Amino acid sequence: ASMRPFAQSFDIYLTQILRVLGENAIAVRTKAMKCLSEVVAVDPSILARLDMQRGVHGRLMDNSTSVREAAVELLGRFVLCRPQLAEQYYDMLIERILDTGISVRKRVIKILRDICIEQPTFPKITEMCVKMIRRVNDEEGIKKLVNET
DNA sequence: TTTTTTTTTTTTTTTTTTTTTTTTTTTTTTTTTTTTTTTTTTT
Repeated sequence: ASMRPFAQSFDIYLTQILRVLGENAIAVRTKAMKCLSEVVAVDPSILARLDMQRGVHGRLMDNSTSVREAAVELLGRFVLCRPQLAEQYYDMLIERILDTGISVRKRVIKILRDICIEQPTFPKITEMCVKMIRRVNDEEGIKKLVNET
């Protein structure tokens, strides 16, 4: 089988999915992001190819809250999985608290809570606590989440 | 009869897409007015 022209298809598949990410329908881009996130969380040493990098950055800055929360969910699961090597994505993550949705804020707060529980002695604990306390008055559901956390 | 994990069902939250609905002039109609037009009365 490893001689046959099927085992060397996975590469192709990624490329195909990444052609999709620039398109003009929201649901399709959301699903592309979720499927890519699942792929990434299976084989965590795939956030290396430069095209995937530029893809997830672009979609992190995208103009619709659905794909934004999808992208931040990918990045958060990747950070939680690999304990170290996250000091490079923390800045682009913690930029996203101020993101004018209610999805993205809740997702970033959940990811931050799991960080602050799982691997203490991380350097940026104080700033994380300051920002989460800062958002205590922002909304209602978010308020409940921060209060119980 | 009453407790527990696993599974099953409900329900709850939050976005995106469609849907009735309010408004915003524009035009039409109809009744009110009033000015002119028409019609006897009288000094």
